[PDB]
Amino acid sequence: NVTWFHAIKRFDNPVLPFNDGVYFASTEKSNIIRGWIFGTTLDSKTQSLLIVNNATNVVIKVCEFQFCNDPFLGVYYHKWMESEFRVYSSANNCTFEYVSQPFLMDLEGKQGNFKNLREFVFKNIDGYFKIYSKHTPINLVRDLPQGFSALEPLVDLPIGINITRFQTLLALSSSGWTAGAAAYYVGYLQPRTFLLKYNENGTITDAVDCALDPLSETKCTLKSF
Amino acid sequence: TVEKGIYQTSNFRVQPTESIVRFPNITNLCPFGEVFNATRFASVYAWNRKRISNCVADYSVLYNSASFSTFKCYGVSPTKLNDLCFTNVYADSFVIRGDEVRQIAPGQTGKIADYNYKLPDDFTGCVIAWNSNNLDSKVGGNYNYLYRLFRKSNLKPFERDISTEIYQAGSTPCNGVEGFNCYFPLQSYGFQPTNGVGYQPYRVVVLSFELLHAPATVCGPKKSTNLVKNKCVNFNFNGLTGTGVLTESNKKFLPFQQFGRDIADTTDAVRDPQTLEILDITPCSFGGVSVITPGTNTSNQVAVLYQGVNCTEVPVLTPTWRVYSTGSNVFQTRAGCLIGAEHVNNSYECDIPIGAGICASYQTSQSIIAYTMSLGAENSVAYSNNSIAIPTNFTISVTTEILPVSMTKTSVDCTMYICGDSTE
Amino acid sequence: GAENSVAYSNNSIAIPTNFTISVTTEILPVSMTKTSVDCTMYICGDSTECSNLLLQYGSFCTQLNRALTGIAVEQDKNTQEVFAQVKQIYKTPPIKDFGGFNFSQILPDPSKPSKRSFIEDLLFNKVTLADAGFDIAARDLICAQKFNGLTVLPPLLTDEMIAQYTSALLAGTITSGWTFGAGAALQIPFAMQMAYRFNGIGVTQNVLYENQKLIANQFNSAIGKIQDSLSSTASALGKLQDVVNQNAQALNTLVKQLSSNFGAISSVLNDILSRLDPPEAEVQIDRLITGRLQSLQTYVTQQLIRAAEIRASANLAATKMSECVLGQSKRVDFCGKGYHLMSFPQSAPHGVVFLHVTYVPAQEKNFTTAPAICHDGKAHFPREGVFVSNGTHWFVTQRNFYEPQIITTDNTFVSGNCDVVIGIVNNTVYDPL
Amino acid sequence: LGKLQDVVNQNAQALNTLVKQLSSNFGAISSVLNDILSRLDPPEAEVQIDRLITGRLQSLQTYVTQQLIRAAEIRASANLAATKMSECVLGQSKRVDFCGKGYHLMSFPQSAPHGVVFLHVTYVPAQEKNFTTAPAICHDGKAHFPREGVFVSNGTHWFVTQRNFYEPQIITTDNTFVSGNCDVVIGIVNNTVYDPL
Amino acid sequence: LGKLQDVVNQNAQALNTLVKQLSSNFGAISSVLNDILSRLDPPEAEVQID
Ligand SMILES: *[C@@H]1O[C@H](CO)[C@@H](O[C@@H]2O[C@H](CO)[C@@H](O[C@@H]3O[C@H](CO)[C@@H](O)[C@H](O)[C@@H]3O)[C@H](O)[C@H]2NC(C)=O)[C@H](O)[C@H]1NC(C)=O
Ligand SMILES: *[C@@H]1O[C@H](CO)[C@@H](O[C@@H]2O[C@H](CO)[C@@H](O[C@H]3O[C@H](CO)[C@@H](O)[C@H](O)[C@@H]3O)[C@H](O)[C@H]2NC(C)=O)[C@H](O)[C@H]1NC(C)=O
Ligand SMILES: *[C@@H]1O[C@H](CO[C@@H]2O[C@@H](C)[C@@H](O)[C@@H](O)[C@@H]2O)[C@@H](O[C@@H]2O[C@H](CO)[C@@H](O)[C@H](O)[C@H]2NC(C)=O)[C@H](O)[C@H]1NC(C)=O
Ligand SMILES: *[C@@H]1O[C@H](CO)[C@@H](O[C@@H]2O[C@H](CO)[C@@H](O)[C@H](O)[C@H]2NC(C)=O)[C@H](O)[C@H]1NC(C)=O
Ligand SMILES: *[C@@H]1O[C@H](CO)[C@@H](O[C@@H]2O[C@H](CO)[C@@H](O)[C@H](O)[C@H]2NC(C)=O)[C@H](O)[C@H]1NC(C)=O
Ligand SMILES: *[C@@H]1O[C@H](CO)[C@@H](O[C@@H]2O[C@H](CO)[C@@H](O)[C@H](O)[C@H]2NC(C)=O)[C@H](O)[C@H]1NC(C)=O
Ligand SMILES: *[C@@H]1O[C@H](CO)[C@@H](O[C@@H]2O[C@H](CO)[C@@H](O)[C@H](O)[C@H]2NC(C)=O)[C@H](O)[C@H]1NC(C)=O
Ligand SMILES: *[C@@H]1O[C@H](CO)[C@@H](O)[C@H](O)[C@H]1NC(C)=O
Ligand SMILES: *[C@@H]1O[C@H](CO)[C@@H](O)[C@H](O)[C@H]1NC(C)=O
Ligand SMILES: *[C@@H]1O[C@H](CO)[C@@H](O)[C@H](O)[C@H]1NC(C)=O
Ligand SMILES: *[C@@H]1O[C@H](CO)[C@@H](O)[C@H](O)[C@H]1NC(C)=O
Repeated sequence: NVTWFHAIKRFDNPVLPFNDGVYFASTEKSNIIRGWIFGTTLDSKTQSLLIVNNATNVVIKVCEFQFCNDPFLGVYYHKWMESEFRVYSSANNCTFEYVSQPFLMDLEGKQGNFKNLREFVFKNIDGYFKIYSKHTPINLVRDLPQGFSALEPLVDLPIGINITRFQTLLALSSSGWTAGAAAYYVGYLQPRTFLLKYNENGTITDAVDCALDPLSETKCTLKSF
Repeated sequence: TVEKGIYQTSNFRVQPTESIVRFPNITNLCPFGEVFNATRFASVYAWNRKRISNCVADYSVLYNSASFSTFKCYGVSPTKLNDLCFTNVYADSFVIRGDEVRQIAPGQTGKIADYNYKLPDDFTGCVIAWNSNNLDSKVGGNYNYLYRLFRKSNLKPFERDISTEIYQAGSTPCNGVEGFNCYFPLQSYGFQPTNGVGYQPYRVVVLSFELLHAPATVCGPKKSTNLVKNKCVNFNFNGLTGTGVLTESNKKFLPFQQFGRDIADTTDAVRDPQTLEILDITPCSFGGVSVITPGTNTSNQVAVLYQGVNCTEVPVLTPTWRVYSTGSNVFQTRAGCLIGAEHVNNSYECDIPIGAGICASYQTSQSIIAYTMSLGAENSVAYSNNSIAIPTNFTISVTTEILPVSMTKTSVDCTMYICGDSTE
Repeated sequence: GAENSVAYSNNSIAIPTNFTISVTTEILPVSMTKTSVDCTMYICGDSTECSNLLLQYGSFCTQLNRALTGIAVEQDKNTQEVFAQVKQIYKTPPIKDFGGFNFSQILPDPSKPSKRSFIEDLLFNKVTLADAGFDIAARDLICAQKFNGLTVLPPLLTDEMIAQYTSALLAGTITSGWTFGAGAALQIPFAMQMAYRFNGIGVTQNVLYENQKLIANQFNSAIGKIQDSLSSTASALGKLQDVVNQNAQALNTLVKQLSSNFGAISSVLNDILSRLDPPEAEVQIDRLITGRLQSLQTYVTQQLIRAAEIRASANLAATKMSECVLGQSKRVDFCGKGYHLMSFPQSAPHGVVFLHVTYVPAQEKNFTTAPAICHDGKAHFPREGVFVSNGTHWFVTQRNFYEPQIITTDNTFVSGNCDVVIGIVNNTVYDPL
Repeated sequence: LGKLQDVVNQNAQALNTLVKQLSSNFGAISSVLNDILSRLDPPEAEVQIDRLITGRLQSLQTYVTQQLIRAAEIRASANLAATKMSECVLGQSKRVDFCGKGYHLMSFPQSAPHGVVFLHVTYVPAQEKNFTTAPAICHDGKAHFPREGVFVSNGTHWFVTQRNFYEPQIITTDNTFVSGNCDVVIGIVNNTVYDPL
Repeated sequence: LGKLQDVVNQNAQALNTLVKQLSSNFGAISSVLNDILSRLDPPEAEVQID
């Protein structure tokens, strides 16, 4: 089961618990939900992680920053226009800030054969926050497609704080408002044993979930595919 | 006296020619002065955890300073820290009552260990503690140091609690002002110079680094040496030490991949920290040493089989004798390097097995010869579709066959053998 | 199985009017890989502190090394016992005139670099290694286990030598019958040897001589069927494979056991030595020593038991070589199903295949039978055979191949009178004089 | 007598190693239990005594296991010896090489320390000679096959001989039996079969 | 049928011994895991359980 959130007035952007990591493959353009928040307070009380991953770079910023009830830029672009500014309410204090390479996702305006499956694995554990990522050129815009692809690590940060909740940051009055055609996926990670097939080059070509079904458990016990 | 045959003996192996060290190219010293001259150490419930990474740490000076009342390293020895390399270091500093200095150690329990500050069972690191009464104690009571005494549930290890919510052990939840069954969680210490030992404040700092689980960042001031490959040497890459031969490889290491492990959890490849290049690791050659000898009374000369190694290596050790390396009769059999025996084209019935069809025999002048054993004498039976051989005579043969039937009947007394006339 | 009621009766017999020559394959493990494990290297390689600590445990792994060395020597002994049954390397004549039998598929093939037969090459192809080359290696073993003090010793007899022994045995069998097993090889035409064999299972040799073409064709077709089966199916040699596999996994397990903490801070000994001082390092090193010594003892005990099993198999194989290949066996089902005629050996990786040739009666007919015949108040019993009747006339036939003959005084012998034998039947016994 | 000596030596070596194992510390302060008891009090002596107990118990386990394996192989050998006594001494064996090399005539047992010795008496043909041979003889359009033996010629005349010891005899209707005509046997040779009547 | 009975008996005996071996302390405070767990904290329960 993977929860599907409709990104928009109808802000389907609640504070979701961060139980043992999250999987964040999504299909949309302009990056809509560029930023993410991870903390236990998320109201400047604690140094809540605010990752950006904007079109420029992932500006990691773990600071005791205030997140308003609706911290969104409110840009009704292509309906590019702006309504207010609450993405960055105020930074009461801070703990650390890192800036990565000025990369750029494929958020740019393009639908075609939708190749913007930017599948991400945000895992927080043992005082660390890891951003394993991959980009897959899929052909279907409907719900997550069928296929296999191993996710490479992208950043590894020794933050050391405790987090018990997360949230997603939306940059996007109520009369005749066109609901944004954007959505994302939240999948949860739990402790499991996986049998991974390292091919000749060192890349995982396939995996077996040892608790999915009796056949997979047999494969795991025998150590064979 | 040794009978004719081949006998196993202590193995052989190539010893390392030299040693290698490869550490990150960093010179900045870690901010140990900052954490050891922090003007005001935080409270026990507010114990402050500073990070230390991307630096060079010289623990020798810290260990040599006598100002530290307690200096205890658990998973590591303080002398060895100068040659180890770590991923990151957490320097956690605070002030506590002297008596609690025992609750600090791993596996302990108490109000300190169950409300404010808790260590892990498997802690690996070093705890340092020194009295700071003169620094942070006043006659009137330096109540700036508090600790959490009330909490609904025990805190997890390395957990910090700052909320001032009024706990209520006896139900009746209040808030703000205290009252029935409910009181202020934080209690201030009576740190005064007049206080006796134990009650006086103590400044404590604990280093709880992790080990060998990520690209190492902070470690000791020992200079890296040059990299030499294609040779049996001792390597020390970011503290990972071992012995073997280095060589380039076509591996694909991820940007955050450093080591290549083996099925036996041994490193068969590494990444040089100074140059982001992948370097293969292989244990330099070893093997067993067999000695081929006829009857010691038949003669005293011998041959030697270094099994499992191509002989080219042997000129390029453990057996304590290198005299025979002169060679001129080294023979590279599929079973190893045979030294001291003459190879010959003639084939005879096997006398002393060597392996892979090679046998050694002591024959005429006298010398030990290695040869391909002969299975027997060739013979073409005179077969034709109208010829028969019929025996015109016979022999009555009497042969012997020996079969073991029984072995010695032995019995053991448990208590006598294990515990000779001992009641304990 | 299928229900079957035998048409049993107190005066009914079934006699085969035909036969088939069936060739069946029997695979027997003979040897196993000679693996040697070095105590000090395995428990702790190139570590002097640990070596000194292990020195306190006495002579445990001198015993372990001795046990492994004994197993390794026993493997060579097994191969020698099974295959070195012949003291002369017999070879067949260039002309393969064997009465229509032709053994090209089991005789050595000169063209190939290894003088193995076609079927021997099939057998060597079917069995495939599991981990890495033990062999066709032109360099170091190149295996994972090699990293940790484990070595593999080559067998004393090369595969080519085993093939030479097999070819010598086969040439002796097909050019001299069983004589070479009891002394000097005495040549005999192969058809005459087959006549001997037929006479050994109770059928007269005229049966062979009058069916020589058919018998040769049946034998050739059986050999062709064997080669086709070996080429097609995959699990034919499982037995041999199993042995290999078992050893492999055992070794793997042993190697993997070096990754266990055994309660120490780390499974890596170098990490313990680097991180910890000698006094405290001794505790962790002792935990590791205990664990690894236990693992190695478990390995050696398993290996001893497996070696005993393989030695039992090799003794059985040597007995089969002596009794089915070097002679004709009357023991039922010892050399295949049917009446044993001869067996041919083929060498397989770490084992031996036996091609057992057997005579199997094929087309039975029902006849009325009597234990004796009454002629003139005398009871006649067959000298060698049985009395049958198609329904109106009585004949004497050999009991393994219907060949009716007139009942004469030469066919039978007289004993007593008619009054004592139960089931006797009157009939005339013809006197040739 | 290498086999009996080998079993004796193996047993002696196992016992010697078991006794030697009593000199090992196994990590204790000393290998002498009395010294540990006299040098330390119970609470600290217990750890050293436990080390020694573990080591000695492991030694006993190893000795008993190898003893069981040796007993298994010795039982296999004794079963083989009993079968040899039953089949080679109490009778005549047609099993090839089971009671010596050659055709087995008889066997005699002798007792040896911890084992048995069989003196196998066998018959081995000695001096072979060549002969032209035929599967059958054609006499009057009838094929004659030897009742027991083989037809052999020395160049001009054909005889029938027992096929294990050269003893030529005239081919007669008592030496042979008839089966069919001469058109089907391959290698049949024309010669005269002598009728004694 | 003693030869058969022996086999049966031996197996039973072995199994019995195995089961009986669960009543040995082996130097621990007690032979019951639950007692050790319910009486001691992880640091010492680990030694006894080992
Ligand atoms: C053994 O048997 C006889 C020995 O005499 C030989 O075979 C037969 O030899 C006779 C000649 O003596 C053949 O008869 C001839 O036939 C031709 C053609 O019909 C005819 O023109 C001649 O006048 C003469 O009658 C006979 O065909 C031949 N075969 C048979 C079956 O009788 C020979 O030495 C040996 N043959 C065999 C089958 O063992
Ligand atoms: C079958 O082989 C027999 C050998 O076991 C053989 O008996 C041997 O016969 C020779 C020849 O008579 C004897 O040799 C004697 O005579 C020669 C010639 O004068 C001397 O050079 C010898 O020294 C000896 O005096 C052997 O002594 C005798 N062996 C035995 C054990 O008695 C038979 O003769 C052979 N049978 C046939 C038919 O050839
Ligand atoms: C031979 O057996 C038949 C019985 O019939 C079959 O016998 C076997 C050959 C086999 O085919 C079985 O499955 C059958 O039971 C005896 O009697 C014959 O029976 C059949 C009918 O069952 C009948 O038609 C025949 O006439 C019977 N007689 C024959 C075949 O001769 C028969 O008696 C047995 N032969 C002799 C010589 O006794
Ligand atoms: C011996 O038997 C083999 C196989 O039964 C025969 O070999 C075949 O020979 C033909 C040509 O004669 C080839 O085309 C086939 O490819 C061969 N196949 C095999 C499996 O050998 C051989 O001819 C026989 N020899 C005699 C003399 O009959
Ligand atoms: C049983 O066998 C006899 C002899 O083989 C058979 O009798 C012969 O039958 C054939 C034709 O069927 C005749 O040409 C012969 O002359 C007969 N010989 C005698 C001596 O009579 C008899 O027919 C057989 N019985 C059955 C039921 O087949
Ligand atoms: C074989 O068995 C049959 C029965 O199946 C016996 O048949 C008997 O035959 C005699 C005359 O031949 C009759 O008087 C009996 O009544 C028959 N018995 C039955 C039960 O029908 C036959 O006698 C037996 N023959 C032998 C030799 O035992
Ligand atoms: C087999 O032959 C004998 C003798 O020819 C038969 O016995 C005769 O039987 C008849 C009729 O019962 C008697 O009258 C004779 O006195 C008997 N003579 C003798 C010498 O016993 C016998 O019956 C025959 N068997 C069968 C089955 O018919
Ligand atoms: C080691 O030196 C190289 C070049 O001299 C440099 O690129 C590298 O950054 C240095 N190591 C570290 C950890 O910076
Ligand atoms: C504190 O500072 C003094 C001088 O500024 C220095 O000598 C001392 O080593 C420092 N304490 C540390 C490094 O623990
Ligand atoms: C070995 O030779 C010596 C001669 O120096 C001799 O005394 C001894 O008996 C011989 N031993 C054997 C086993 O041949
Ligand atoms: C074997 O003979 C060849 C010549 O055919 C010779 O070169 C070689 O040296 C001989 N073998 C040895 C060991 O000398």
